[PDB]
Amino acid sequence: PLTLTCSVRQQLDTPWAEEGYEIAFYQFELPGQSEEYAGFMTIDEQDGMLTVRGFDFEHVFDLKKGMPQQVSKHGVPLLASLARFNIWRAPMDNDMNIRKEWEAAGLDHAAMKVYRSHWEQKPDASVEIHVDFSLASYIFEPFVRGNAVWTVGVSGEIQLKVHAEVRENLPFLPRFGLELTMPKGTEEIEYYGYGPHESYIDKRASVRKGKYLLSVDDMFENYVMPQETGSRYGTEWAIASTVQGMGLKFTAAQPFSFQALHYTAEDLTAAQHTYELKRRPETIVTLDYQMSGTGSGSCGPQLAEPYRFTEKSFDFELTIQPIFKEEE
Amino acid sequence: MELNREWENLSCLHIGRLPARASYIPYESAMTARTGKRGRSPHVQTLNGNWKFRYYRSVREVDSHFYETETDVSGWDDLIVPSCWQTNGYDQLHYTNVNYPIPYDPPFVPDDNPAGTYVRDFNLPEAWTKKQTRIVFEGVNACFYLWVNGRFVGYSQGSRIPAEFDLTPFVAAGRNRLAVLVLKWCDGTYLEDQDVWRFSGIYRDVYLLSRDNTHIRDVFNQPLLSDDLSEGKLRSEIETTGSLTIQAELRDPAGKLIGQKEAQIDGKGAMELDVPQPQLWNAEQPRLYELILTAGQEVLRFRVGFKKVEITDGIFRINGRAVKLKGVNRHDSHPELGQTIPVNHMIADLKLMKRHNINTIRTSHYPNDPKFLDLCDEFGFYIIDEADLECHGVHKLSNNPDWKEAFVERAVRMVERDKNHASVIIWSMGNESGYGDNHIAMAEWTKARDASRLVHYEGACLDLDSRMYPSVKEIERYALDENSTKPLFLCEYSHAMGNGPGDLQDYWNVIYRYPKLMGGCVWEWCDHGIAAETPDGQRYYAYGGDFGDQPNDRNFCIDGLVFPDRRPHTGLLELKQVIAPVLIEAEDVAQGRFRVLNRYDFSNLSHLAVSWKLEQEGDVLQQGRSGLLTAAPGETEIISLPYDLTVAQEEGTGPLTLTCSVRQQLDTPWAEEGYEIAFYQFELPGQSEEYAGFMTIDEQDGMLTVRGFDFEHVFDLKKGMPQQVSKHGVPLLASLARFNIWRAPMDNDMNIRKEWEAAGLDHAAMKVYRSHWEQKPDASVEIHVDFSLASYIFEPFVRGNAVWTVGVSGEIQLKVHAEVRENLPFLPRFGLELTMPKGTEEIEYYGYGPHESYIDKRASVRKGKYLLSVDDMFENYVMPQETGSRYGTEWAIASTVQGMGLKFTAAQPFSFQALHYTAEDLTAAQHTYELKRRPETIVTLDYQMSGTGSGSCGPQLAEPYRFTEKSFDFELTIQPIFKEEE
Repeated sequence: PLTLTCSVRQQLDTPWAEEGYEIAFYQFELPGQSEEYAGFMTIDEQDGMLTVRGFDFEHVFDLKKGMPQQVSKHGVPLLASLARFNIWRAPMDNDMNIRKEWEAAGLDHAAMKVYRSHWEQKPDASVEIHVDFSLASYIFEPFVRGNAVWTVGVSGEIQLKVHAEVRENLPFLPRFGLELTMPKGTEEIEYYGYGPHESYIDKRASVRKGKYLLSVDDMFENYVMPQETGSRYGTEWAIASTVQGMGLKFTAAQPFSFQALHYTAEDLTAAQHTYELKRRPETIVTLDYQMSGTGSGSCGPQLAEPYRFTEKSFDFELTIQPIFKEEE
Repeated sequence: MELNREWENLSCLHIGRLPARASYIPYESAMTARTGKRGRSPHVQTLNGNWKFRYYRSVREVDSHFYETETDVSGWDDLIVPSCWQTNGYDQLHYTNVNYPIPYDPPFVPDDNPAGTYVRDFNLPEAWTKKQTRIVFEGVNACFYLWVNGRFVGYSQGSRIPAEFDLTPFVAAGRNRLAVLVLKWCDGTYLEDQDVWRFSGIYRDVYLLSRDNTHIRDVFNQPLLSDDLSEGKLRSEIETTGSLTIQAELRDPAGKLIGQKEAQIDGKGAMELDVPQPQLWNAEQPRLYELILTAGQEVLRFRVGFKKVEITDGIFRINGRAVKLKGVNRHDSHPELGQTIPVNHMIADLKLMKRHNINTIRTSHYPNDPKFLDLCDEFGFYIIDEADLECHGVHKLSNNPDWKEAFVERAVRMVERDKNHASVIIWSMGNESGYGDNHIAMAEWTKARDASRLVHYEGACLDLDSRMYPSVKEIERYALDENSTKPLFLCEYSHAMGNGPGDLQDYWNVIYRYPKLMGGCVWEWCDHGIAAETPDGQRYYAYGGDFGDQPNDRNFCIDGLVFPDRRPHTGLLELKQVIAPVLIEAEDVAQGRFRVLNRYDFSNLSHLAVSWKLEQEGDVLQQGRSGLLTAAPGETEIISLPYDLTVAQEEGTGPLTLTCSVRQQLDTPWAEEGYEIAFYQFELPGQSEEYAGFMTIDEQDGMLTVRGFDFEHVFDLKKGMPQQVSKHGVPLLASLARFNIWRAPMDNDMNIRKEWEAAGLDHAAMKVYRSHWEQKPDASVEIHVDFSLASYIFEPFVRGNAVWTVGVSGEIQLKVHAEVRENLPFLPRFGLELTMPKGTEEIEYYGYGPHESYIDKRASVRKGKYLLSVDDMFENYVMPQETGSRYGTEWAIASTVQGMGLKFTAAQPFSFQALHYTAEDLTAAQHTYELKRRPETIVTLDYQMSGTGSGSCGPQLAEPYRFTEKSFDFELTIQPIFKEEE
């Protein structure tokens, strides 16, 4: 698919702007290995840790929590700690009314309960892991009940297919996504999608589609009251890597929401001023299915119905690939 | 052959290393080959990543069986390859200039020779032991050994050139083992005495190739343009290892088949092919053909450019036209990774060079990574490719005949690697300060091998003549002579050490008007300062001598045109205006007609236009834009601008200023639509006896207090200076004024600073001989002071007399006549220094800006009315020095944010400076974190001020640019002002 961009640019120097300054933009869409590496696949399990080695990778899953713990590629570690599912964001200033229902319902901090875990090996040296899980906090009925299928192939890709239902008497969730933690030194972000700045389901009129390259410190927008920031709606693919280009690549079936920061969501929630934010050495990457928009609910109407995350049965379909970006 | 000291031998340069070839990757199809990503090929396996590493302070204490297959490497460290280990916590950083940092005892290196051991396992498939397997190291500092599965396979030496080995007798299917020993110093260190930081390790890429048993071993492509550049022939000399049926096809830049051929080559043979009407390569239209070779399972992709480089009558020519090369020198240097350079960090440098009118790059003192030249083929740059040889000696290894095979192979391995690149125009035989018998062998081998390119060697069958740092008089002596049969190339001119290059317009004013002058290369692109933390958390850039390293050549490493985080200095903007490819000059400017000269070599001006603007004192009257420009290369166009002098001149009756800016029209890959290339400016010629009764004067203890209608001024009669200046009760001076003749010395003032400090100009005081005040018969106050400037051992420097005058409105006029001593070199400055209180933060001036300018560095500034802050006047260099001065200021106001301050005028335009740092604070500081910001604002009003120059290396400061004048008048006027109502 091809993309045409038409930008309305002026021609003379105004007292406030120069010659080639842009007033508006409009975009338009235009329609237009042979059984050699399956023998290096080895699998073992000790103390619930499923280790899968291949030709040039090594991946360690925790079977009793249903999450990957270590991802390697040519010996390089690519995760710093255990992955999780996340349903909490730092509340915005347009979320002053819905935050009382979120905190009263106990969505402030939830944990994960694994009912059953089971792994196999398909007849092409491919590994499948089936997990039945539930998201719950410590007083109430569980929020999300679902099941996930992790899949490791002969090249080292990690595919996730989670089907989840959510409880019927719950207002609407802030997000639903997979949170990973990549080690120290991951500093470049390169993504194909809408940019070069933040965009949401309802605040997306100023961004345009393209291929952008920036740093993790430039993803962040330092507000006076610290809150949720830096998320890019409708991302097609994204790579988070070091400055030499050793990292991970994320794709999906339909375009997802993408975030990369040096701050976790609880750090942005607990902070009240700009100097209270302590910068972490790691890089927190989040891959959201959907995410509820901003709105203008500080004073006036609430968030609109097509802009909320009011959906109680969904599929996710994420794909993670280790990559050395300079030679792929 | 385990550790027989091959690294001190000179008769063992390698063991088992394959001979040198060109640069290619075997792919599987033409679709994969057009991507450029070599990891997608099934015949290539990378070995970058995480290896097991152990560091030793000496080669003595290395274990003797680390290379064996069943050793435990689990307690070792883990290091990411590629990386230099001086930036990873190992041995301390070290910068050295042209001196060897080892005892000069060839071929011996010290006994404490640091070492590193690398261990990595890998797998290998079943269909890989049926073919040939090679390993390729793109770069390893100094020398290295190699072991595969506990068996010795190779030794190599040579730090900036790849090395390839044969692994077919050594590998097996399944798990394998690789072990490398890397040393810091070998006998090739005597040939690598580059003025750069000294790094070590495996710093470039490492991979494995799987080439079949009969494969294309070497390819040399030759464009064979005719005598009138009208017929093309691609001659592809292919050197195989046996009998190969080879397919070949050629395509234009648009993607259309123009040739196709099959051959049967049995070891060495060519495949000629015809191109009827060729599209030529140059730096501004980089058009590239595509060649695909197919043999067996392998597909090779090459990118071909058709060009011809020659010298005809002492005139350097590319593609028939006479070309002047406008370039910079470049080291591979990253402030956090050393000599490990990623791809985007190269693309950023190339975009920033290309948007500053640069078309040439000289790879300074070693060849770079093979994909930098792949990028330079695409963006468009002329490449002068130097060899890895810098035997600064001092002796004479160049004349020692048992060093000859070391000298020759460093050219053979370079020329064979980079011979199919369409951007390389000149082979250079390295930095030469000595004519020797070993450099001419390199030149003779290179000229016998490749005749399509010119051969450069500095010490001087020569092609071109080269000079490092001439004077501007020397090259115009060379140009007018008749015994000059070769063109002159400025090798490393205009050292940019410190506060920008001086006298840069002077070189190009005589390069442009003369033939026999083919241009040149400015010293450095970047500052080499390495990123360092302090124990307080205010991270800075450090230079040499900050790590306990011996010897220290401290600030000799900075000397660049950009900051280490790739921010431009003011020296790029000077160069950008000087080498701009469009000239505009006057053609009876009263009507509005202008000559536009095209200085491109191959491009017309159809992508440019001129935006013009009439203004008076920074306020715009009329503006417009021309249609388009049309001039062919080398030709002159006449344009006419529709402005009207009848309406404009009858507004305020002042001098008018026209500004014409050459702005482009389409988006380049490096710049947007309205981006500006050049600018040119042109001059156009076009209270009743009520407040004299409030004037009161008194004197107590030598303090002369003068009150008026709405002011109060306190002078100190025993020092001849104003102490307090008030306006509506607001204090405007913080302390006593003085005269100042000292500036913080620049980096181009390394030689004159010893005479300044030896003569005692570092700190002088003031001696008042006689003071006398009056009151004129219009209630005006005059103060006459006879003074002298002197330091504490010698004869006084300046003797003069000053007349201060206070009027009925509150103006302070100064008229000082001064003579200076006859046996004094030349003063840094002469001016009046004031100190204004806390809160003075706005500067607003009418003059040249918006950045710094001097008597010799002023080509990038333009006249206008500027408004900024005192923190933006300052340019934070790595070595703190004099900065922020604006030459040729007409008036200036320094005030608070509400506009309560002082206004400064003069008879003729002065120099103006405003900082939060005094000159002694900038002199005493050595790093950026040592500068403590003062609350006050130091304002300085200079009469003249000596320029920058380029006296760090080369000629000294020119005579019209020095402050050599021994009798002058100053004529300053100071006015208290409330700016919002005046």
